Amino acid sequence: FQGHMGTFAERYNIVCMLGKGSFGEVLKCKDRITQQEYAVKVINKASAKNKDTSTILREVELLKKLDHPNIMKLFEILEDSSSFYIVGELYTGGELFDEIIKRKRFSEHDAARIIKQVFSGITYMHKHNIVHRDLKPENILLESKEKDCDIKIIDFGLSTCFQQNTDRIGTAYYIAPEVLRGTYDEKCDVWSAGVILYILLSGTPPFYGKNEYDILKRVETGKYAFDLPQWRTISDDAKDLIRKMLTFHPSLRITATQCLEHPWIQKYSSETPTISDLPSLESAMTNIRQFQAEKKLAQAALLYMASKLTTLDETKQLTEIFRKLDTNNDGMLDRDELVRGYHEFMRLKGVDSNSTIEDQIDSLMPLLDMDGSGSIEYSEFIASAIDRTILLSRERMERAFKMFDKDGSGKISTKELFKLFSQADSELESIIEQVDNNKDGEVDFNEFVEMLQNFV
Ligand SMILES: CS(=O)(=O)c1cccc(Nc2ncc3cc(-c4ccc(Cl)cc4Cl)c(=O)n(CCO)c3n2)c1
Ligand SMILES: [Ca+2]
Ligand SMILES: [Ca+2]
Ligand SMILES: [Ca+2]
Ligand SMILES: [Cl-]
Ligand SMILES: [Mg+2]
Repeated sequence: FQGHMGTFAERYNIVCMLGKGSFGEVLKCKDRITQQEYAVKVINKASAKNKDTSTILREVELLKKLDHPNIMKLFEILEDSSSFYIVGELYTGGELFDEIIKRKRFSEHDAARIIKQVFSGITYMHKHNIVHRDLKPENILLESKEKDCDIKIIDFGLSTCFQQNTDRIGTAYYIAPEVLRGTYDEKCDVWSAGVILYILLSGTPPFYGKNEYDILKRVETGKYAFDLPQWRTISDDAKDLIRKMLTFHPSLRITATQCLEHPWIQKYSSETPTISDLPSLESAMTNIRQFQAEKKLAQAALLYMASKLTTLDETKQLTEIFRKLDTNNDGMLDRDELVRGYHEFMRLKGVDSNSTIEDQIDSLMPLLDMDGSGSIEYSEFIASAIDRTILLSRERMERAFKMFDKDGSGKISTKELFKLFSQADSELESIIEQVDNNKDGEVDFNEFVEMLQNFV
């Protein structure tokens, strides 16, 4: 039956080639059922593999678990006899490098918006023991052509698994001196972010040169200056941050967390909700109450399809709200950020906050935090703040069904567990017997749809 199913070719349809990037070619594919468009990375196995396939799929699964508004999202890892297909989210805003050429320089307010996002993502990777090792504006992408949309760190984590064959001069600006000597610790990323921040505020690399040689000579010494005329107008806080990031010795260099919490970042990045946000903000809270009222099985099903099958355009309204609720700018919503946001929501309507808000969130946190990470990441937030009618469109339920049905036509009780277990991690077969009108014992597509609509 599967003899002619293609795994990757079964689900996706290649549309065009975007480019050729180090490890492999990068294509724009399109889901055949849902019509959503993604970016896939095709990497020839025989030519690129340093390790075995079991080890590779282990690393890429770890990457599929990274949920941060400023880190690339990988949906799945397919495979055929010749290549690995790494399906990920498509970003259409271009490289930050192009944004630097257009604007040529950034006010401290704008540069703090961009760099705050690079710090939050880099902090997330480091906590998950991931080092970019090649952080530069060419590997940061704006998610859209909207004005102040998020940036996205891409192209990382593949070094241990694959081999790269290759604009090398561009990379020389951002390497740390210890890389010239063979070290690639977490601190090398902080350095790169510091060179980026220097470039945002002046338009000149701190270690400059027309060729690869001269640049590397200035990097080795680690000497830079604020001598350009345009630095006379730039604040002392900014310079103190750049100096801390470009400390020669990694042991004395500050961390990504220290970059994010630096005062300069707090001064120019205090985004907060306004009266205009009230419509979308109230829709999120109402759907979050409906979330906790639903059962554990229903909540896990909504999280599976909110994290595996949605796209950012559908959640553009909720992306802005999530950003405004993220006071510490670490990319996640802790308990305190939910209570304060729910309180401001009251003050903007004109209602007194005085079941209390604090005791509501206390009960709501275990339900939304289905991974137990201590905070609500973006996927869990949209799973609860989104209109369920959106999540359960027909085309999106078709894909869900085919994901679990190995073989054809029928979903076993065992095969069905994959949906709920992937999210909640907590054996109720009641919904199975209720969803099976034909007494078949397995759930075809129409019984599958009826089951999901009850969860709404
Ligand atoms: C090429 S392009 O023509 O410049 C061009 C035009 C217009 C848009 C894009 N967008 C884009 N969106 C997502 C991605 C994801 C990856 C990627 C890397 C490593 C792993 Cl493990 C998984 C993934 Cl999915 C990627 O490599 N690239 C290519 C570099 O940008 C990606 N590009 C690109
Ligand atoms: Ca460059
Ligand atoms: Ca937070
Ligand atoms: Ca969580
Ligand atoms: Cl100095
Ligand atoms: Mg049946």
